Amino acid sequence: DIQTERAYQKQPTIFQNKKRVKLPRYYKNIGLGFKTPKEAIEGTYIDKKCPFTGNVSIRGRILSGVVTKMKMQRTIVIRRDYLHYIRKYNRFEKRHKNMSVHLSPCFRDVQIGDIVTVGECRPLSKTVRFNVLKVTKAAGTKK
Amino acid sequence: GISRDNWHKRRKTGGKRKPYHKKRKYELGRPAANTKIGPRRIHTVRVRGGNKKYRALRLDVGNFSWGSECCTRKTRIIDVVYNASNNELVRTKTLVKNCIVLIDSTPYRQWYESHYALPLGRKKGAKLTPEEEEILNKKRSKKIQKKYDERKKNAKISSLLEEQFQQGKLLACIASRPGQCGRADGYVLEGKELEFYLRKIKARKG
Amino acid sequence: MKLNISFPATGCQKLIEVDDERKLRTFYEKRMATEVAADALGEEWKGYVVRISGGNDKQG
Amino acid sequence: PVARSWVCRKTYVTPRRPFEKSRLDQELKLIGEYGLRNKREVWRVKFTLAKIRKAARELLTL
Amino acid sequence: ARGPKKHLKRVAAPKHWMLDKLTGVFAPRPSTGPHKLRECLPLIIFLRNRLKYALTGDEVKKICMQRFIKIDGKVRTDITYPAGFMDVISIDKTGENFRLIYDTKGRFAVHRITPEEAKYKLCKVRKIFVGTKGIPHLVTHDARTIRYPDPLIKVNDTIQIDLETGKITDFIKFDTGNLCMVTGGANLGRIGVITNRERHPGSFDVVHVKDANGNSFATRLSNIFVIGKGNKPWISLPRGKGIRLTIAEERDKRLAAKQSSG
RNA sequence: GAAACUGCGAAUGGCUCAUUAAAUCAGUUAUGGUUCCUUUGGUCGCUCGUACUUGGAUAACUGUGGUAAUUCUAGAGCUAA
RNA sequence: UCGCACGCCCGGCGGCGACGACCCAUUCGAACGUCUGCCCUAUCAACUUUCGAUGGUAGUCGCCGUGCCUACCAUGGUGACCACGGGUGACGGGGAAUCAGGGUUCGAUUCCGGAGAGGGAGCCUGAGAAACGGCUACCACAUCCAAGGAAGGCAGCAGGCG
Ligand SMILES: [Mg+2]
Ligand SMILES: [Mg+2]
Ligand SMILES: [Mg+2]
Ligand SMILES: [Mg+2]
Ligand SMILES: [Mg+2]
Ligand SMILES: [Mg+2]
Ligand SMILES: [Mg+2]
Ligand SMILES: [Mg+2]
Ligand SMILES: [Mg+2]
Ligand SMILES: [Mg+2]
Ligand SMILES: [Mg+2]
Repeated sequence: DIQTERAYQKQPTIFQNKKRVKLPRYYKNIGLGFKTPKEAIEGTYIDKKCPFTGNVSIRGRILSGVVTKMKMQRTIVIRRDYLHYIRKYNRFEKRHKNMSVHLSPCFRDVQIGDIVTVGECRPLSKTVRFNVLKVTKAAGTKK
Repeated sequence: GISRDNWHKRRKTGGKRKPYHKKRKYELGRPAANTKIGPRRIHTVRVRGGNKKYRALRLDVGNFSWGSECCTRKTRIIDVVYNASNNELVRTKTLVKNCIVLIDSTPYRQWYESHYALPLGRKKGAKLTPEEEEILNKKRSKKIQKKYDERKKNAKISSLLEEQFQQGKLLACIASRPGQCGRADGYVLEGKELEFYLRKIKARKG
Repeated sequence: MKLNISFPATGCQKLIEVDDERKLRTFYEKRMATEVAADALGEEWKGYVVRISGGNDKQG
Repeated sequence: PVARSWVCRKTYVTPRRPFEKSRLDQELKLIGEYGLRNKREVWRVKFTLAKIRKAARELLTL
Repeated sequence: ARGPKKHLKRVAAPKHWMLDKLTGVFAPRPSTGPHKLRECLPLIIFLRNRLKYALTGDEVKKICMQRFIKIDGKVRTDITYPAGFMDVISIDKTGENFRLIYDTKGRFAVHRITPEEAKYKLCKVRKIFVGTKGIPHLVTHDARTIRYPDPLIKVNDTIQIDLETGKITDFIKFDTGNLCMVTGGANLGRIGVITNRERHPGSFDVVHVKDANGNSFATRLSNIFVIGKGNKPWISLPRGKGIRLTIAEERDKRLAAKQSSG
């Protein structure tokens, strides 16, 4: 379950040792009409870099990419696609950018190949600057 | 000098970025504080913007909070027992943020016995002849004895904490950054966090 | 070795052209800012105690 | 950095073919009729004509 | 640049100062102050190039340090002081009071007013702060951080300030129907009623403004300065009254004026 | 009012294109992730425990000097913030 | 602390300014980031990686965010949509020249941003410098001398050599 690291993994704000005689979870809404998910409230994970249950603000840009690799832990790689217009030829090129985004463990079942909305935040690592804000499934793939 | 650069290291792709400028001053690093336990010695460092930082080097006392009953006291630090960062920071006794120290429980025992008038610690058989605990525990008026009686139903403590009080020293976790701010402030470990770190220290002993 | 001797209680100072090593062995090999008996440079000077307050080298 | 303009413009233009006989005869007739001193002062008036005419063409395309 | 820059080239100056290309390499760098670098008009530009009370910067210095000019009810003695929007620059010997508003174009205008109008001016509130003992603070566009304001005055409104006490008198809430000056952008100097408010979470919000003669136009909030309740301002408006009639209408109104004058 | 101490500037400007190929740079945004002399506006009896003004240096000044030589400086006396 | 006028209670209250300072806005900024964009080369097709490469955790440092650095774990990250490597007689851009429409070449250079003061490195002071008409060295070059030492940096304006 939880507490698999060296230090105690706890949400900083809520104080869990008030005397009695279950644990209250900290969550928020990130805004922009993004509805905070159900697993972020009934969840038992803690996360420093979760957009809903952590100390990150979603601010600036709102992008959307396509999940290609989910091998990094608590973060994944999305693949953005776009058509670039050269002006000599009146045509397009298919280019792409691979950015690494932080995938909170509230979005539980995510497979490769589904369009994911990400949101700009503070720089979370060397190459991570975006959190996953909502997930929609692929074409079909409801099985 | 010692620097904090994104330009000195490789790209996301693994390629080498060639530098276009020198080491600027604002991309600055400094040697670590490596704060030890001893009679206090704080150096000030001149900072960007004309500010100052207080590096502890030796640091004997710190302001620790007992969060369940809300009393923080200046308390002397005796040992560092755990560090999630590194074991050599336990070995060479080093105070950082989120390192786990032992502090003597005597000011918290004084506050608890002043507030509730019940013995805490106190391996029974010993009794203090200098009568200070006696005038602490006794001599209440009839109007205020029911006030202390109303308090002493909310005066029960955890058994792990009571073991640490009978030991005379309790576990705290530091939350201030002593190389940055100067202090060794922190909080007494309680409950699930407490038994988590007690399980870690027991696993370290073996 | 020129010697610039100053007396502060009268505030009067004078350079004296001592060139005698048997006069100067009493000031030799001592560290700065010590009080030395000055009877060696002259029989006329006796009971004068003097602080060695540092000078200038032969290259200035 | 100095405080001066550097905005300048050629007022004339040279023709593409340098020795076209009918162009030479037509320009010589014009400068002889109107008393001119060289051919840059007929080339500049033809160039100002060309700028006005291309402005007119660009407005007619609007 | 290893620090703060202190000059400004004549070419790189903001254009609504209307400084000539040829007479200088440098433009006067505005000192730091209650207005931004490109939003303000320097007092040397206000005296020398436009009023022509002075001829050169030395005469500007002499005017400014005989302690004559009194901007926002206080005398400033530096040549390059930033005098920005809605500022009251007063001259006591000529008895002449000037209020700084953009005209129909983007530039500032010499705008003579009365002393009864010069006793006050108007300010857009930028932010409401709460201070160190629960003390409400209101911050204007010219950094006038008067505290304990009226608790109905909120973020994007305007207030009227009596300058001698330096204190609020009345206010206009940012609401539809009120007049507004467009203090920035491409609509710089227009006057019209606020007809629509379009919210955008995250990005900047815009406002549709319908002028005196029907021509509506959109502008984001940061460039908008409300100037009075309803269809009437609380200040005196300049010549043109904030329309930006087209270039054809400007052309035939100057042509008919020259034809009628002769 | 020379000098000298103190405060401020000297990090702007001027020159050049060697480096540097998602780097610099352009448009666009964010700092809810920070620092900011100065300017302007706020606050500057909020604390509950010799002031009718406290201390002693030091430069300029004076007077001995050293060095082939420098915007090199030593020792002795004074005297302010 | 400093300067102008100098008053009024019955020794005490007083006007107008200067200077100085915790913090807060504001200004001039700065610095890190977000998205998109650049010339040639495959006789450059795999590169990065416990000597940080990609993340997670917890810290150190820094003004702050962040492998920036350290410890412990995970084995990732980019690439045929041209990565990586190499070249450039490559500072980028606003723009310039030629031009029907297309484009082609140039942009050392008066505006903006960058970088740099022979080469690299290190740092004091200061709000702001890794500053060079500031120091500290080392390399190269070079000035004076009594041979012990001292002083230097025109890719600023002139000018000289090459
Ligand atoms: Mg084409
Ligand atoms: Mg410069
Ligand atoms: Mg080259
Ligand atoms: Mg080059
Ligand atoms: Mg160029
Ligand atoms: Mg070149
Ligand atoms: Mg430099
Ligand atoms: Mg050279
Ligand atoms: Mg310089
Ligand atoms: Mg340097
Ligand atoms: Mg020089």
